[PDB]
Amino acid sequence: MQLNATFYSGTCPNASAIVRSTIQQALQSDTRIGASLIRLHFHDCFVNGCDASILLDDTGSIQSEKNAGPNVNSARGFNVVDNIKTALENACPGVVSCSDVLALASEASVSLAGGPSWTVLLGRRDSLTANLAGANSSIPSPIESLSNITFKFSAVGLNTNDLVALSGAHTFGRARCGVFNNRLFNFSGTGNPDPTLNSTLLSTLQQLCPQNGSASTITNLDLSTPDAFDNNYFANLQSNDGLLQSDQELFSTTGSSTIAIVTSFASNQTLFFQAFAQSMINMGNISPLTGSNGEIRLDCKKVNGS
Ligand code: HEM
Ligand SMILES: [Ca+2]
Ligand SMILES: [Ca+2]
Repeated sequence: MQLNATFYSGTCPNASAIVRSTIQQALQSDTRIGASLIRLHFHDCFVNGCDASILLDDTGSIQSEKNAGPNVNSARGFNVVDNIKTALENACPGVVSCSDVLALASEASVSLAGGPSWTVLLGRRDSLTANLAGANSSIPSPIESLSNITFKFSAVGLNTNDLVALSGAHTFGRARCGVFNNRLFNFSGTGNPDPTLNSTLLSTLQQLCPQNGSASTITNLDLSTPDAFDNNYFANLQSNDGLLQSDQELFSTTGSSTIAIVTSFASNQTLFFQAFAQSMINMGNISPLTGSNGEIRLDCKKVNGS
């Protein structure tokens, strides 16, 4: 059973519209929501495939993924996912799955943010279980080596091209102090700050994230255009303005093939969009539940019958 773009064509003709419409409203009170929703789709596909398992909440038997290191005090926008699901539920009762919902939301979010559009493949069914442990070992960390990070991407089915391109989703969105302050004062026990981090920026961050201050203070992943989906994320890397250690590693790791891909995207926005749109379909195609597998949740937070 293969995913396709006209799967809900006869049952929910305007699904793409409803999703877009809802998000564009949420974007009225939260410019950040665009980047938050796409990340959820990211975290969903890297664990047990794109099955919307990340949306399930804790119950006696379900150990919610929302608690894995990557998600706890980080993942957000679940309330909006429900608003999207509700709209879809009024217009199209029991039709659209939460898995497809996150896939559709990702496209709409990038789109409204000024980014590319792409034919979204639908037909995913919702899982009946979550995977907390797998979320802790399958999702890459910003302090992991470019090597370690590449590996985890191979494990789900994405290559180096998919890596650099999908890393551009950091062109907008936020990140807390705790996920990068390691580069601000004593980087890897050397007594000094990460040398691949621009000097001007470093200072601004040492103030934003003092050694004893809150680890949950946030800043923009892209100091250039915090909410616009453009190719600046890569321009930033060239100036050593990459926020996350994983970000800069894509460009400042001498002798890596990722360097040409980065300079390519920072040089031509069309290429980046094409590659990105491409790598987004690819990630959406990971281990999906189809046919008689999984179900179509009426409420994304729990399994039906619960
Ligand atoms: C290659 C490895 C990656 C690493 C190490 C990584 C790491 C992170 C971290 C640590 C944050 C900040 C979370 C926080 O501070 O609470 C973040 C935010 C974000 N990431 Fe990634 N990320 C990666 C790949 C991706 C991919 C593939 C996408 C999507 C296609 C993505 C989309 C986002 C977005 C849009 C945000 C902002 C979310 C928000 O502002 O709420 N990330 N990422
Ligand atoms: Ca998942
Ligand atoms: Ca941007």
